[PDB]
Amino acid sequence: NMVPLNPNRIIPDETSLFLESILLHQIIGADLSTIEILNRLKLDYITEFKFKNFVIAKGAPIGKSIVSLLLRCKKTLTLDRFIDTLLEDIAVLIKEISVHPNESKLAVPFLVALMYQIVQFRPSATHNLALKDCFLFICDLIRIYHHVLKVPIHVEPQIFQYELIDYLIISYSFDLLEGILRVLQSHPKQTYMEFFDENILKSFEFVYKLALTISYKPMVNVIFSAVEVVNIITSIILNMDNSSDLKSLISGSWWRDCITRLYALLEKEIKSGDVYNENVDTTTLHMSKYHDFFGLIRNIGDNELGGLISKLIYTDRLQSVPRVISKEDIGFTAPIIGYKMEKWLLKLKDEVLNIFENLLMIYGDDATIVNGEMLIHSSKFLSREQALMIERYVGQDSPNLDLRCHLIEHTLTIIYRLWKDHFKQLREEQIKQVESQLIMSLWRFLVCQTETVTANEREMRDHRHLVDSLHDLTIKDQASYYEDAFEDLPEYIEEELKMQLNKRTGRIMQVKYDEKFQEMARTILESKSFDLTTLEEADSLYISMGL
Amino acid sequence: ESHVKYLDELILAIKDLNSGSLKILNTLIRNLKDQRRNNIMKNDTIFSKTVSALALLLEYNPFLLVMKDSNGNFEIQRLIDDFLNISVLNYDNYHRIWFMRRKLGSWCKACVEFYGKPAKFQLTAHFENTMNLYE
Repeated sequence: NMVPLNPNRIIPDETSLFLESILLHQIIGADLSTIEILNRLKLDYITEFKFKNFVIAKGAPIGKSIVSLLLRCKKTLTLDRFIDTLLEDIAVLIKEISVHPNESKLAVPFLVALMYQIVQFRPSATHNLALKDCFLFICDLIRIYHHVLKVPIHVEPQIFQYELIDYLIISYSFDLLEGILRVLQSHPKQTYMEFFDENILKSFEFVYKLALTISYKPMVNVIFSAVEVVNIITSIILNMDNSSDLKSLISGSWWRDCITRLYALLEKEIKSGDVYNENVDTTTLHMSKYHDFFGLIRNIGDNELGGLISKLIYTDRLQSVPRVISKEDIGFTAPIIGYKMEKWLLKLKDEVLNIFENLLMIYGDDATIVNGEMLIHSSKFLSREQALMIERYVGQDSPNLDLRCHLIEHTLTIIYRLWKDHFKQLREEQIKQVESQLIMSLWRFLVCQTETVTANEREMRDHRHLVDSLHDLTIKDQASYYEDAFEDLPEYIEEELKMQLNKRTGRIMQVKYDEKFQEMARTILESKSFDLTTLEEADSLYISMGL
Repeated sequence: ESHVKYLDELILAIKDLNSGSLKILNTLIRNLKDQRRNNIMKNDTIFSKTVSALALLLEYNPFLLVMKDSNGNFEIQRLIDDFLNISVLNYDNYHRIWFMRRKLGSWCKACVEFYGKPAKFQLTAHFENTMNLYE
């Protein structure tokens, strides 16, 4: 009966497993113990360094001092104080190499990668004070690298001088902001407010202004990092029960100055056939030969520069300057990377409209941020992607069809909650300015009410055989790999598989939508919270399905 | 038995009293209070058909979750916790809990999307606090 015990409960220490992860730090393609990576970073110019005991000299590797710290800092510091000490010391390193334009900064990318293993190591263990300071020190490093702060849009001809140094460290540092604020998100819903400091939020407002660079070609690894940072802020918002305090800190100017460039994002195009192509900028998400790889969470796809991250440190010689990471020695077999990039930028557009629908939830009442300009742009998104899917993303047989479906249905949720309750911002300006989008967002789900489309088992299976072949091969990958009772079934599981897949590819077809969604576009018209259409216009759409 | 026809007539009456009454709430009460048994538990088929008919039901009834079930909240969470405890009756079955969580994502999530802060907060408090409760 009773639960049993153990003679020799051998628990590895939290900091024990910490040094595990830390010493064997590795980033995809950075083939190494990234601590060793660091061990391949000597800096001649700076022969004097010491913050919390950080001896460094001419042929004295950054990593030699990194291992120095890691080791004796284990017995000195605790879990979170170890974190903080790494953050601040290696941050002083971040700085004094960043403000040392004469040297090259191969340090900061993997230093920041170390910062990430730190950051990730636990949410609860990691402390918001340390996390606070890490972002502030990253902002100081960006100020020290004022020359190479952003990516100004032909001195750049396949030459990875600072492109594989400062710019690579920029992507790394941006992914660091992202994961920093993600572990802040994971910190419990009670103790954010100390993080909520307008120092933090102003510094971020600036870094966002530098990332979503509307006027200079914004590196898409960086774009992803910044939009994810915004998602993390909005999520910690939804979380801190005393959300009034955090919302007081976040200025309405902050809201606007961010969400407007989020509009300029959500309305830059997703075009696989040219994703990795630096052509029509301010629309096609380039991240092509110029610069593509992971960073610190991103599985950007191939991680082309990934193995080059290892190729950044000689891993065969002591290097004062980075080993060349070639910019277009890069990859390319078949655009499944472009397909997954479409899905990736589609999850980026999802994050955008997600925090949009999420602020529409919390700010349900009157809000200077629920202004209905939200209505305009978000409903534009809804109708626009609806059109793209039913017109071009049909037959295209991609996995990204599913994600565009997610986009449209979630912006439907957003504008619908806007419709149902939050007209107190709305006026006839926005009504007629975007009446077409809303009303047809409505009809698109209305006309689905036929239910005579499938009605059976011989047709939608073939429809998916036609277009949904991709996600069909993925449901087969599911039946084969990714779940458990796909063997000797109770005669309900496979049936559920086939109903779900059939309604799924229908949902790719903008037909046979979830009947909840059909109603949740019917009610905006028929429920008179706003009577969009007069009696001389409502029947004009009613005819298009019968009625 | 007596419930195979219950699910069949449930979907039949869902078709019948659809739209151009509302005793659908008594049926939702019955189909919340009519699954905590082991009498035919090994017949996952009938339970699946009845609970998935309930899935399509509340899919046709997000508004039922904005009726504010007397408890300091709406119908959404007094739905989903009874959901959860029927699941912990039937914990192991992988695809059962798979479609079962998907059904909650088509019911409780639909309620939050239909409403605003109120429904969202009601769901958040209970599940974040039950995460903390179990840990």
